[PDB]
Amino acid sequence: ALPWYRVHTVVLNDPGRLIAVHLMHTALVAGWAGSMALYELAVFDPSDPVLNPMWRQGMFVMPFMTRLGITDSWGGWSITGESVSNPGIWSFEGVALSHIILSGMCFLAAIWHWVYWDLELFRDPRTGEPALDLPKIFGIHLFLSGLLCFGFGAFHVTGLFGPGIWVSDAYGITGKVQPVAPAWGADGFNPFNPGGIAAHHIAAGIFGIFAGIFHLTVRPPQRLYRALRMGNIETVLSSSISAVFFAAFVTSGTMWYGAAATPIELFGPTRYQWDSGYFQQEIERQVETSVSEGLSESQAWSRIPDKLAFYDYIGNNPAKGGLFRAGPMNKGDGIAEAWLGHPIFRDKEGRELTVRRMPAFFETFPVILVDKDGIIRADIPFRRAESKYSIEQVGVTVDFYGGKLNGQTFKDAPTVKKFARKAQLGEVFEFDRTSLESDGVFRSSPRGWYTYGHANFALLFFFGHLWHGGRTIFRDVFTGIGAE
Amino acid sequence: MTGPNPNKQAVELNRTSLYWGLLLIFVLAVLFSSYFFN
Amino acid sequence: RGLFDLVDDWLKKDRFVFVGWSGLLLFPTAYLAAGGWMTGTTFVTSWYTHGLASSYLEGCNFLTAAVSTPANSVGHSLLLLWGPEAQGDFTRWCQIGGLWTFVALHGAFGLIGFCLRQFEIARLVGIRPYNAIAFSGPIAVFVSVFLLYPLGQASWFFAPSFGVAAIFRFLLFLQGFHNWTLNPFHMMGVAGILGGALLCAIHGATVENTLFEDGDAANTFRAFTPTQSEETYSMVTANRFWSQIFGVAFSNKRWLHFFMLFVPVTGLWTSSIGIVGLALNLRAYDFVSQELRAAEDPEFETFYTKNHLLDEGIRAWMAAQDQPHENFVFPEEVLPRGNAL
Amino acid sequence: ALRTRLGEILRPLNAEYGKVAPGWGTTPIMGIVMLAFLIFLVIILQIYNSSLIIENVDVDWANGIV
Amino acid sequence: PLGISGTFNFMLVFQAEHNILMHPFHMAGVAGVFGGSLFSAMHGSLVTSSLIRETTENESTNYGYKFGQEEETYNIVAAHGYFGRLIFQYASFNNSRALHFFLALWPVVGIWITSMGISTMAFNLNGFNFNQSVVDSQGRVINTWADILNRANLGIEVMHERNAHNFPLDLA
Amino acid sequence: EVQFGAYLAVLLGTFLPALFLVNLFIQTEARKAGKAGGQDSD
Amino acid sequence: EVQFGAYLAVLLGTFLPALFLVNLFIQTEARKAGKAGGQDSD
Amino acid sequence: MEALVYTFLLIGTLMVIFFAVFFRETPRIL
Amino acid sequence: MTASLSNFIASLIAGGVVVGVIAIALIVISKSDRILR
Amino acid sequence: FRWLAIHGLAIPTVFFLGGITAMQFIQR
Amino acid sequence: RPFSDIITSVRYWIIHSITIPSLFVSGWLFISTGLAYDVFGTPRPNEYFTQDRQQVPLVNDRFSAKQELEDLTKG
Amino acid sequence: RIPLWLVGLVGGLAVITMLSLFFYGSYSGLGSSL
Ligand code: CLA
Ligand code: CLA
Ligand code: CLA
Ligand SMILES: CCCCCCCCCCCCCCCC(=O)OC[C@H](COP(=O)(O)OC[C@@H](O)CO)OC(=O)CCCCCCCCCCCCCCC
Ligand SMILES: CC1=C(/C=C/C(C)=C/C=C/C(C)=C/C=C/C=C(C)/C=C/C=C(C)/C=C/C2=C(C)CCCC2(C)C)C(C)(C)CCC1
Ligand SMILES: CC1=C(/C=C/C(C)=C/C=C/C(C)=C/C=C/C=C(C)/C=C/C=C(C)/C=C/C2=C(C)CCCC2(C)C)C(C)(C)CCC1
Ligand code: OEX
Ligand SMILES: [Fe+2]
Repeated sequence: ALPWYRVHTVVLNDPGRLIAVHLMHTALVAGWAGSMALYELAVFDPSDPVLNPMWRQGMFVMPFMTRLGITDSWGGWSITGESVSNPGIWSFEGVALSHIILSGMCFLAAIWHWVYWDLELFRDPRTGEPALDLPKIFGIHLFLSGLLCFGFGAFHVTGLFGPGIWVSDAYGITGKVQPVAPAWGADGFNPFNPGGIAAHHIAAGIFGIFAGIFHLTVRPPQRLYRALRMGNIETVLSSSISAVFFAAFVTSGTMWYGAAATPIELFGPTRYQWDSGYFQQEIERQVETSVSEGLSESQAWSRIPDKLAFYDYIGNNPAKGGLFRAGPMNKGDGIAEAWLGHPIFRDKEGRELTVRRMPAFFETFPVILVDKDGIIRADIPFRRAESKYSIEQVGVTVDFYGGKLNGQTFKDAPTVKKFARKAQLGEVFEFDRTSLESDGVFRSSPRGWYTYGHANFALLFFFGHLWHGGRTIFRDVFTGIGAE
Repeated sequence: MTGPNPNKQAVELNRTSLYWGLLLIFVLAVLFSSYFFN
Repeated sequence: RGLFDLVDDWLKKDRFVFVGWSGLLLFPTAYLAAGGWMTGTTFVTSWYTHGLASSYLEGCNFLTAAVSTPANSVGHSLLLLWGPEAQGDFTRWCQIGGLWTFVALHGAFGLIGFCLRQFEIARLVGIRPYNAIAFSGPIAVFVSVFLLYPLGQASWFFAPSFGVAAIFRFLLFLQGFHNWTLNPFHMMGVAGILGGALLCAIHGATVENTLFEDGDAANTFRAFTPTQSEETYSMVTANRFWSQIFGVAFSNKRWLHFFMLFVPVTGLWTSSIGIVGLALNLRAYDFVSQELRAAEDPEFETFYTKNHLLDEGIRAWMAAQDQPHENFVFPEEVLPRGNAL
Repeated sequence: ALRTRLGEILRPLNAEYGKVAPGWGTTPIMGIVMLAFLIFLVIILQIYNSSLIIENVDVDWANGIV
Repeated sequence: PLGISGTFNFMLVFQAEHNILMHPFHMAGVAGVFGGSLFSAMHGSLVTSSLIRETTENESTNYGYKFGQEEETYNIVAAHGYFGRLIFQYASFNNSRALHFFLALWPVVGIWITSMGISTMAFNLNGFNFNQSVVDSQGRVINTWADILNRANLGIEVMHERNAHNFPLDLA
Repeated sequence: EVQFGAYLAVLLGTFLPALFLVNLFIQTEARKAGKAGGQDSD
Repeated sequence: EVQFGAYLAVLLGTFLPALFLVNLFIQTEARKAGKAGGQDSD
Repeated sequence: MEALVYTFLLIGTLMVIFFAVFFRETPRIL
Repeated sequence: MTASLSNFIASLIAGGVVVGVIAIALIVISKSDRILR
Repeated sequence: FRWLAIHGLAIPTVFFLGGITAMQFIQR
Repeated sequence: RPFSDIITSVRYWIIHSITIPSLFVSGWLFISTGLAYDVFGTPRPNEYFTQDRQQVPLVNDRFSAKQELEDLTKG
Repeated sequence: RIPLWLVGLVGGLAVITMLSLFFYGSYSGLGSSL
C-alpha cells in the first residue's frame, strides 16, 4: 500500500538490508567512476598538452586522478610530457579498471547482505527487535575516518608514503606531482598554499581520531538522547544531509574562486583571472623585463610561451559558455594549433592603441581602439554615414610581434579590421575547426560544470534537510493528528 | 538464505496518478527538447 | 526545575507575540533588516557606488529609491562596520554601500530564524510541519538571487538592490545580458506562479459557490461557527460541476490542498535552480541551429532572432550608464540604432 | 538470528542499545566546542574574503615549488 | 504572437513603448499573483498540516478521505491556533467561508486591474516617467534608477522593427 | 546542424520514465484483481 | 561515417521490447501476491 | 527530420489528455 | 596584531556582550515571571 | 510587557515621518 | 488588556498628546538643522558636483576606500 | 471614554494630510524636475 515515493522505506526497520542497499549505491558510484574514466581515455588525445590540455577536451574526472598523483598511462604518454617505460598498476587505465572491479565486488556483497538479512548482530539482546546503536556506530565510523584523514595527509600528501599533490607555479606554466610539506602557521589557512592541505588532513585527522575515542566510550546524555531523537535512524539522515550540502557549497566555492586544490593547469583558469587581467599583466611583465635587458620588441614577445598566452584568451573563461550547448571546449572553435602573435595597433600619428577587451557578460561587444589615457581614438562603426572615428580616417596599422606572424605589418583597412575584431578576444590563435565539426560558439571548462552540478545539488539537499529533519522531530504525527 | 522479510509491502499507483506522471514527462519532454537539440 | 527549564517555560509562554527559542534569532535580525532598509532608502545615497540618487533626501519617491549594492572595487567583501574598508566609521560605511550587506546578511538570518519559527510553533501546537517546508520555497529565491547570484559574478555590484525600481532594472539587466526568459527554469517558474494564482482563484470561487444553506440570511459569511464538524460546502456538487465543465476534477480534499502547496512552491524551486546557473554564466543564450542558419541564409527570420537584436540594444545602450566603474565610452557610431530611430 | 563468525566478533559493539548518561552529562562540554568551531569558521572565511588581514598571509596564487 | 518566443517579443517591445513596469496596474497584479501564489501555498499548507489520523504509515496520506463523506477532514481549530501564533491572533480568519472568499478576491481583482493596464496603455496612456526628475541646484541632471531603466528602454525602442520605421518617432 | 545525441536524450527521456510509470499502474490493477478472487486472479 | 538513425534503431530495439517483457513479469508476480492475501495484497 | 520529433511530442501529449478526460477513474460514493 | 586582526577580536568581544546583555537580562526576568504549578 | 513590542516599531515610524514631511518642502 | 479599550481611553491620549508632537518635531529638526546630511554622508543639493570635480565620483580601491572618500568629500 | 469612530475619523484624515502632502512634493521641491 506504499506510494511510489515511499517504496524505499521498507528498509527503516531492517538493518541487514540497510547495508545491502547502501552497498548497491556504492556499486553504482564506483562503477560510474570506472566506466567514466574508460570513456575519457578513448576520447583523450595527448598530442599537445600545451595548446590542448585535458581541460579543453572536456575531461571531468581525469583532473581528479592527476590531482592526487597520477600522470602516466599504459599507452606510454604522460600529462607532464616526459615519457615513461612502465607506469605499473596505478595509471589511468589501472584506476579505471580497479573502480570497476570494486564495483563488481560491492555488487556481489550486496546480493549476500540482502539475502542473508537476518543476522544476530542486528538484533537487540534485550528486546529482540532489530536495533542499531547509533551513538557507538558513530564512534566507530568517526574513528575510521580519523585514520583515513590522518593517513592521507601524513602519507599520501607529504610524500612519506605517497606521491603527493599536483602543485604548480603562480601562472600555470610549470606543474608537477610532488610531496608537499605542511605549513602549520597562519599561512596554512591561505588556501592557495598547498601546505595548508597537508597541515589540515594531518591536524584534523587527529581530532577525528580522538573524537572517535570520545564518542565510543561516553554515552549520550538523557536530554540529548531525547531532544535529538537518537533512537530514530532518521536523525542520522536529517543531519548527514546537512553535513553534505555544507560540504558541497565549499567545494563548489573553492572550485569557482580557485584554490591550491584546484590547479588551473588541470581545471582551467577561473573567471577572476580574466576580470582582473591576471595574465595580461603577467605577459607584459615578462616583456617589460625583457625589453629592459636590451632587446628588440619582436625578440621580447618571442620569449613568451604559447601556454601563457593561451590563458589570456576569452574562450578559456568558464563564464563564456552556455548551458544546453554540450561537449568539450574544443567543440567551441577547434583544437588550437599555434599562437598568431601579439598585434600592436598604431595610427598614422604613431601612438599605441590598445583594443578594449570584451568582458565576460557581453556576448557581443563593439570593437573599440583606445590609447593610453582612455580617449576613444578608433573603432568599427555600426552606422557608417556620419563616421568620425573609423579606421579609414585614423589610419590604424597593425604590427605583430612573436608568434608565426613575427615581423609583419598590415596597413589597409580591410586587413586591420579583421585583426581588430579578433584582438578583443584576448590573444590571437590559429584553430582547427574541421576535426570535431566546431560550430563557432564558446563552451565551458570543467571548472564551470563542477560548479554547476554541485551547487544545484546542494540547493536541493537543503530541501532534504528540512524534509527529513522535520520528519524526525514530528514522528508521532505523520499519519495525522488526533482530534482530541 | 534466511527467513522471509516482515517488511514486505506493496506498491500502488492509481489511474489518476498515472496521467499526472505521464503528462509530467511529456511536458518536460516538450520543454527541454528544443534546448537539447540546440 | 533547572535553569534550562525556567528559560524554556518562559519563552514558550502564551503572550501577545510568541517568542520561543527561535525569536532570539528572528526578532533581532528581522528588525535590523527592515530598519536597515527604511534607513537606507530614506537617508543613504548611491552617489559614490553607482553614481545615482536612491534616497528620499535626493528627491526620489517610493519607486525610485533603493538600498544599493556596493562598488565593484569592493569585490565580494562582507563590508563589516569594523572591517578593513569601513574601519569603524559609520559615515564612510554607508557611502561604500555597507547597509546593503547589512540588510542582506541580517535578512538572510531572518529567513533562517523565521523558518525555525515555523518548526517550533508546529511542535507546540502539534501539527505536521508543511508550512516550514513550503516557506523553504521563498528561502530558495532569496538565497539564490540576493546571495548566490553576486557570488558567481564579479562582485556584490551585480546583485538586486533593495528598492522597487532597482529590482526593475535587474529584470532588464537579466534579459539583455543573460537571456533569462529563454531559460527553461524560469519557464517552469512562471508555470508555478501563474499556476499557483490559478488554483487559489478556483478553489476560492468553487468553495464559495457550493456552500450549504446554514441560515436564513442572504449573507453567507455569518453562517459558519468554527468548531463545527459538518463540512461547509458540497464536494460532490463541485466535483460534478468541474467534471462536466473542464472534464476532470478533484475528488479528494486531502489531495486538493496538497496540490495547492506543490504547485506554487515547485515554481520557486525550479526557478531557483536556473539563477544559480546564471551566476556561472551558463545561460541558454542561443539555439545554434537557428544561429548557423541565419548566418548562412540572410533571409531566414524568426521571432527568436528578433529577440537577439532587442538584446543588442540592451547590451549596448544601458551598459554605458550601468557600469560607471568600467568606463565604457562608446562613440555614437558604434551604438546599434535601427532605421530612423 | 543467524550466528556467523564475523557476527560473534562485532556483537559487543551492538549489544548496548539506548543506555544513556543520566542528566545533562557532557552537554556543556560540547557547547564550548561548538562555540569554538563557530569562531573557527568565521575566521577562515574572513581570511579568504580578505576581510581579515594577517601579516605574511596573502590570498593570491602563490608559487608552489616546482 | 501566438507562440513562446513571440510572447517575449511582445513583452519587451511593450516595455520600451509603454513602460509597463512603472505603470501601477502591472504593479497591482504582480501583487495579485505573488499574493495569489502566497495564499495558495499558505492555505494549502495549513490544511495539509492539520489532517486527522485516518490512515496508517504504510498507505498514502490521501486515502483518509472517502469521497462524499460528511465528516470534516481536518481540524480547522488547529490550523487557526497555529497561524494565530505565527503572526498574531487577530490576523487569522476563523471563518472558513470568509477565508475561501479571500482566496478568490485577491488574484481576480489583481488581474482585472492588470488587464485594464494593457487596455489603458493600448491608447498610449503610458506608465510613470521619472526621467531627469532629480536635479541639483546648478540644474545638472542627477541620475536615478529610472534613468538606468530608461537606457534599457531606449535600447529596445531603437531596435524594435529595425526596418519598419522611416520617421523619428514611433507613433505606432 | 543539431546534436545527434539529443534524439537519444529526448526519446529515452520520454519512453524509459513513461514506461516505468505504466508498470506501477499495471501491477496495481493486478493486485486489485489478485485479491478480488473472480475470473482474473489465477 | 555511420547512419545516425541506427542509434534510434538499436537503443529502442533493445529498450522498448525489453521493458515490455519486464511488465508482463511484474504483473504476474503482483497477481500471485494479490491472491496470496498476506502483507502485500492490499 | 528534426521537426518530426517536435510533432510527435505534441500530438503524444494530446493523446494522454484525451485518455484522462474520457477514461478517467470515475469516483463513486460508497 | 594587525589593524584588521585587532579590530576583529574586538568585534568578537563586542559580539559576546550583545549575546551577553540579552542573555543576562533574560535569566533574571525568567526568575520573576515563573508560572505557578 | 508589550510596551516594548509596539514602541520599537512606532517610535521610529513617527520619527521618520517627521523627516519625510520635511523633505517635501526642501528645494534646490 | 484589549487593544481597542486602550486607544478609546482618555489616559492614553493624555500621555500620547505630548509624546507624538515632541517626537514628530524632533524628526523635523533632524532634517531642517542639516544634521542628516552629516550622519549618513548624503550630498546636499549644493554638493553633488564641485568646482574641481565635475565628473561622477566613484570608489576605485578595495582597501583605501575610506581614504578615497576622504578625498572626494572635502572639496 | 471616546467613541471609536471619532478616533478613526481624526486619524483617518490625518493620514490624508500625510499622503496628499507626499503627492504635493512630487510637484515641488526636490525630485520635481522644475
Ligand atoms: C542522502 C540522501 C537521501 C536519502 C538516503 C533519502 C532517503 C529517503 N527519502 Mg529523501 N530526500 C533527499 C535525500 C535523501 N533521501 C533530498 C535531497 C530530498 C530533497 C529533494 C529528499 C526529499 C524527500 C521526500 C520529499 C521524501 C523523501 C523520502 C525518503 C525515503 C524514501 C525514498 C523513496 O521512497 O524514494 C523513492 C523514489 C523513487 C521510487 C524514484 C525517485 C525518482 C527520482 C525523483 C529521479 C530519479 C533519481 C535519479 C536517477 C538520481 C540521480 C542521482 C542524484 C541524486 C545525484 C528515504 C528514507 C520520502 C519519505 O519521507 O519517506 C517516507 C518522501 O516522501 N525524501
Ligand atoms: C593545523 C591547523 C589547520 C590548518 C592549517 C587547516 C587548513 C585548512 N582548513 Mg581546517 N581544520 C582543522 C585544522 C586545520 N585546517 C581542524 C582541527 C578542524 C576541525 C576538525 C578543521 C576543520 C575544517 C573545516 C570544517 C574546514 C576547514 C577548511 C580548511 C581550509 C581553510 C582555507 C579554505 O579554503 O577555507 C575556505 C573557508 C571556508 C569554506 C569557510 C566555511 C564557511 C561556510 C562555507 C559558510 C557558508 C555555509 C552555508 C551553508 C553555505 C550556503 C550559504 C550561501 C548563500 C553562501 C584549509 C585547507 C575548510 C575547507 O576544507 O575548505 C576547503 C573547511 O570548510 N577546516
Ligand atoms: C579503495 C579506496 C579507493 C581509492 C584509493 C580510490 C581512489 C580514487 N577515486 Mg574512488 N571510489 C571508491 C574507492 C576508492 N577510490 C569507492 C568505494 C567509491 C564508491 C563510493 C569510489 C567512487 C569514486 C568517484 C565517484 C570518483 C572517485 C575518484 C577517485 C580518484 C580521485 C579521488 C578523489 O579526488 O577523491 C576526493 C575525495 C573527497 C573529496 C572526499 C572528501 C571526504 C569528505 C570531505 C569527508 C567529510 C566528512 C568527514 C567524514 C567528517 C569527519 C572528519 C573527521 C576527521 C574530523 C582516486 C584515484 C574520482 C575519479 O577520478 O574517478 C576515476 C571520482 O570522481 N572515486
Ligand atoms: C471544450 C472543453 C472540454 C474540456 C477540454 C478538456 C481538456 C482538459 C485537460 C485534461 C487534463 C488532463 C491531465 C490529467 C490529470 C489527471 O488526470 O488528474 C486527475 C485528477 C483527479 O484527482 P482525484 O481527486 O481523482 O485524485 C485523488 C487521488 O487519487 C490522487 O491520486 O484531477 C485533477 O486533479 C486534475 C486537475 C488539474 C488538471 C490539470 C490540467 C493541466 C492542464 C493540462 C496541461 C497539459 C496541456 C498540454 C497541452 C500541450
Ligand atoms: C559483476 C562482476 C563484474 C563486473 C562488473 C561491471 C563490469 C561493472 C560495470 C558497472 C557499470 C558500468 C556501471 C555504471 C553505472 C552508471 C551509472 C549508475 C550512471 C548513472 C547516472 C545517472 C543516473 C545520472 C543521471 C543524470 C543524467 C543522465 C543527466 C544529468 C542529470 C543526472 C546527473 C542526474 C566483475 C567482472 C568486475 C567482477 C565479477 C562480478
Ligand atoms: C540601520 C541601522 C541601524 C538602525 C536600525 C533601526 C533601529 C532602524 C529602525 C527603523 C525603522 C523600523 C523604520 C521605520 C520606518 C517607517 C516608516 C517611515 C513608515 C512609513 C509609513 C508610510 C509612509 C505608510 C503609508 C501608509 C499609511 C500611513 C496608511 C495608509 C497606507 C499607507 C501604506 C499608504 C542600527 C542602529 C542598528 C545601526 C546599523 C544600521
Ligand atoms: O507594428 Mn509591431 O511595434 Ca507598435 O510601435 Mn510602431 O507599430 Mn510597429 O513600431 Mn513600434
Ligand atoms: Fe481550501
